[PDB]
Amino acid sequence: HPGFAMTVVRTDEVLAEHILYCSRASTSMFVGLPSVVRREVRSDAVTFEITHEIASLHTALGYSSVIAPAHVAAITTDMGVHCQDLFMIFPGDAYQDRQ
Amino acid sequence: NRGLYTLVNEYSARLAGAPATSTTDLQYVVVNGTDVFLDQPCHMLQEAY
Amino acid sequence: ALDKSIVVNLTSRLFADELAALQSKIGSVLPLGDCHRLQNIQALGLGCVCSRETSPDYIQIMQYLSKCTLAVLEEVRPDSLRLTRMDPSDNLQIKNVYAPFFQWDSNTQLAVLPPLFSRKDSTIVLESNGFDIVFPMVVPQQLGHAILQQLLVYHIYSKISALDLYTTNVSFMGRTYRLDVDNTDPRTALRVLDDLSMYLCILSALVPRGCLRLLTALVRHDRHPLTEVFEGVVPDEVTRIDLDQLSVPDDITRMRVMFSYLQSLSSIFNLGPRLHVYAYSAETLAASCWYSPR
Amino acid sequence: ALDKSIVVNLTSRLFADELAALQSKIGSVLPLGDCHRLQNIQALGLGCVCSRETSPDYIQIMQYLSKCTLAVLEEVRPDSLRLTRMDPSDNLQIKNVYAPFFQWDSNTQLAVLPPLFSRKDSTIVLESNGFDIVFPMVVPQQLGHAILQQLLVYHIYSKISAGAPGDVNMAELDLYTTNVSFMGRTYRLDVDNTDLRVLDDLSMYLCILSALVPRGCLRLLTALVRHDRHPLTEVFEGVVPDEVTRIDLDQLSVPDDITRMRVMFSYLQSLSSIFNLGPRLHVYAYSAETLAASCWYSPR
Amino acid sequence: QAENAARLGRQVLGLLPPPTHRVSLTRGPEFARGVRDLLSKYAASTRPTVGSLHEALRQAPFRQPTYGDFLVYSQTFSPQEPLGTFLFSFKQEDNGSSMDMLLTPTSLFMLSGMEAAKAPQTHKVAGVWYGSGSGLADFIPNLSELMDTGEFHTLLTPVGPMVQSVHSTFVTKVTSAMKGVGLARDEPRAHVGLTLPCDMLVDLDESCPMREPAGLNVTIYASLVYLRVNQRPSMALTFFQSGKGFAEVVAMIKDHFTDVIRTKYIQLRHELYINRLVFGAVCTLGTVPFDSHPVHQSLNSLPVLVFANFEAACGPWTVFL
Amino acid sequence: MEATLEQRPFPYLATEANLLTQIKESAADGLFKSFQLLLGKDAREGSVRF
Amino acid sequence: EALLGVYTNVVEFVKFLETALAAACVNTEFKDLRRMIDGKIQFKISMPT
Repeated sequence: HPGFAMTVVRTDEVLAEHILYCSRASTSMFVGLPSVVRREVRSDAVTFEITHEIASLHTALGYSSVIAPAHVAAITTDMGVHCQDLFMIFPGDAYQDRQ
Repeated sequence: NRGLYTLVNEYSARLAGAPATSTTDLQYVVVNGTDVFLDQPCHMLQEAY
Repeated sequence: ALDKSIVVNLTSRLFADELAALQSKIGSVLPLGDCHRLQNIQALGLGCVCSRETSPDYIQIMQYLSKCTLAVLEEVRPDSLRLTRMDPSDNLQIKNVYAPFFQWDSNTQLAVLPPLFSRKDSTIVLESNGFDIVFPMVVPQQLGHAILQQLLVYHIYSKISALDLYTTNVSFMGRTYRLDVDNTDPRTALRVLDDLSMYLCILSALVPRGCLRLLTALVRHDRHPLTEVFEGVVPDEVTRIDLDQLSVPDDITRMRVMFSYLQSLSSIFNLGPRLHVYAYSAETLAASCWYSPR
Repeated sequence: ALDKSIVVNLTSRLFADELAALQSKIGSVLPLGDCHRLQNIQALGLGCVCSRETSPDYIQIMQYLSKCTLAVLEEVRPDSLRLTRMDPSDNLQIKNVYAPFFQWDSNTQLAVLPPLFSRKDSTIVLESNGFDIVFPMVVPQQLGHAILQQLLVYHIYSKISAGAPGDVNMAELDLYTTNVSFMGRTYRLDVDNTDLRVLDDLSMYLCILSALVPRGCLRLLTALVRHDRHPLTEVFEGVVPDEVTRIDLDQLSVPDDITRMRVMFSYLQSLSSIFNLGPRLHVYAYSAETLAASCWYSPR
Repeated sequence: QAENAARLGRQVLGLLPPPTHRVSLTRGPEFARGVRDLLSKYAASTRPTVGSLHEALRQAPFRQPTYGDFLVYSQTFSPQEPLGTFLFSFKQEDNGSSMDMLLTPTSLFMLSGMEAAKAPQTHKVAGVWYGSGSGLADFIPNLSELMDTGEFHTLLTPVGPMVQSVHSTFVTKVTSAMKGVGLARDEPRAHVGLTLPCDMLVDLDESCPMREPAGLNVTIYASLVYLRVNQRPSMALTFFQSGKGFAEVVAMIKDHFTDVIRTKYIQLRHELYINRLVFGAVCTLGTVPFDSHPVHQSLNSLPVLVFANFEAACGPWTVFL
Repeated sequence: MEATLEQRPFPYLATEANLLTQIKESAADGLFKSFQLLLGKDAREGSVRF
Repeated sequence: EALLGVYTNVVEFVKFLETALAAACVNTEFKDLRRMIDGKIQFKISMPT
């Protein structure tokens, strides 16, 4: 045992299928009109970026949409045990005697 | 510092405190702004289970 | 023909604070990564390489500057930045603002450089979006080369510190200045200073004896304006090299290679892309330039 | 869609003697400080910079060259000159009317060099308007990056003899410099034993470099120790001369060495760009009986 | 039979350079109705059609490179080709009227005289194209002494891709291409891309995610390294591909040719010859579009790359060290 | 140029749902941005100015 | 050696208005976002005592 004990932090990731409720008619939709723009024109490729612009809005005053974590599916985390390595994050820092 | 209604209006939309990557080999910190979908509730309580 | 318009979608409405800095710089230069019409804000500013919580050096930033495409602002709507690009041969309207102000004319000669004097002046922070925006800086190429001089010189004298009036203050006739060096990265500045050993000691390998004989005749009594650097005293070295009898076809073989390696020293003093400006008004502060990445 | 033309006006007419000297060429390469189509005469030559009463230069020309815009003749009317604009990456036609004569070829590289020879070869005095037009010296790049080579040698040994007579033999110096070898051919040129002055400014630099340069590399060697020290730099002790590595820092204190190193590279970057950034082109088709050189302008 | 020539009145009078847009003033404000390709943003609709965007594709940018017509022996230039090779133009002395010598990169391997396993792929293939590497060396008796003083990199003007080759018994006509995108011959409307052997290319781009940004440009280079093998002078050629700017690649090429610098310059402890000190040159061979996939091929086997949409742009032989 | 608030008398529209819930504290701690209190001597359709 | 069955995909078109996600929408036609900067909706909350 060396002179000290220690705590350990990790992280986690878990996939989840979420139930999202959205109440009625809380966004007014402003839908623009589409357009065609040509660019990146070489001798073989004539590329178009057909665009379209929308103004969205929040009509209702409070909150009108609730998300919820519902169905667990997997764990990408592995919840493994592997430490973070200051020799990688701080490559420039080093001791005196290079041997 | 703020009153908590902005904390509600921040937690639903915005960036985390510099969160982690997915589908890699190690854990990297994310710089692709728009793919990653995460919500971490380790912010609001500010604790660790 | 071709079109260019990069409009920038943004996830949060801006405040009234930082519109007024972005309304001020309505025409400027900022380089982005992904060459499309729509774009996330985490690609616009230069601060993907030069943020606060790193130790950026201005070699790697400048090295990063020659990669990306470059772009010019049009508007600042409170959500959507609207930008226009810079094709490899294309005329536009550039309109300089930059705060250590230098005067331009028509038929001038420009470059694009990192923020080298005051980042807090040159960068605005976007606390309503998290990701900050770092601006680059346009400088005429006489001073565009003069800043890079002392930078390659300062990293030498910082290493021998293992005081400041001589090794930082980049001079132009009329105004001296001060570089922005407290937290830099001396490793990729060292890689450029590595390669000078691969030239400068090889430029010392074929030094012409007759040209060294001229300095045993110039600075002794036949002096000039631009030779005041020696201050009238010969160095110790030139007394030791010129004992040989001259002959012409020796130095003919010598000077052809000295002709060649100085062409190679372009490869280590490169700027970013270059801007050849042809017309420049003085009261609109607008200009006109054809861009060329090189 | 685009149109280009550059029409230079004059105040008066010309003499009929000058028109034969300007029908000596009908297509050649003019520099031109403007990009616009109506223009007074004072910019199409090099008399904007190079004149008689001025000290003639090489570098102040060479800086002005890459900034400048080229344009090509089509016609000499008795009042106005007509030019064709030289676009970037545009193809157009040249006649190779230049002096002293050099022979061209298809698939050569072409650098536009400033003239440095006698006056009657290069310039044409317009006696009417009193203004001198100067034509640039169109030489191919392999020749242009070697025609300067031995001439710059010749100017350095001339300054040796005029201070010290018994060091340089003139028969050695004449035979090896003014006889430029290329292609298997020879070209003897004009030595200027009329009294040079175009090319002091390089020899003004290159000697004052060549003492500072080997002194400058010693400090650069002993200031690099890491394990990031690049592995090729171990080898290059064998290249540097042994007398170079026997210098102390005793004679030059710390404030003196700043006036070296901050100024060292300031030569080289003023010097490396004036060997490289000639406004350059290539020629892909050529016929000696018509003398039709064939540009395509690479802006550089 | 003028019905044949009525087709010629179509194709010629349609395929002209666009005239200089010029209007006399007595017509009035009509000049801007002859301004079409300056527009970019066309007319979208609900269900657009070819009949709605035939105007949007009627305009087209004006692009054509220029070619170099050469006359070659049937000995330097092989009768078989893959039609999309790379070229040079050797340059010694204008002996013939139109008598040109060309070098493919697969030829220039055999002219060098280097080791086998340093380039193991084309060496089996480039031994059946030509002889024992001495049928071409008979044309230049200086290929030992051009190597000495370092003049060979000065005597190469690159051209780019090929377009057409009509081949006869002794004389081969080569229609090359500079400046861009050469229109093909045996397939109309096609565009002859550039092809490289997989052996000779060495990429600089490729990395693991560990991030670098995109652009419009990526630039094929052309190295040429004077080495010395078996105490005999012999050059070496590689390629490069990196959209990274001229200040970076010179600092990256030297890491690739590290050992070649390391082998030769040990020898100069006991001797020094100032003509030997020059090492290499880099030309610029032009630009490649971003994220265009080099499709691999195979010829009798020989893996051969391709670059669609290559455009040519030559450059000077800037020495490096 | 932003889109700010001012206190001018539009003929405001009569909605249906009540909106008084939590507005004792919602505008107090920023449920939305740029609220505006009006107390008794100020809760009026103020005089027009232009 | 003949040819037997030479087949495709046919992709249908489900638009936004025909979905019923739009109960979280009020779909107004609009002509020019290339003019409009922002928007403005105004409220008065009169609170009895």
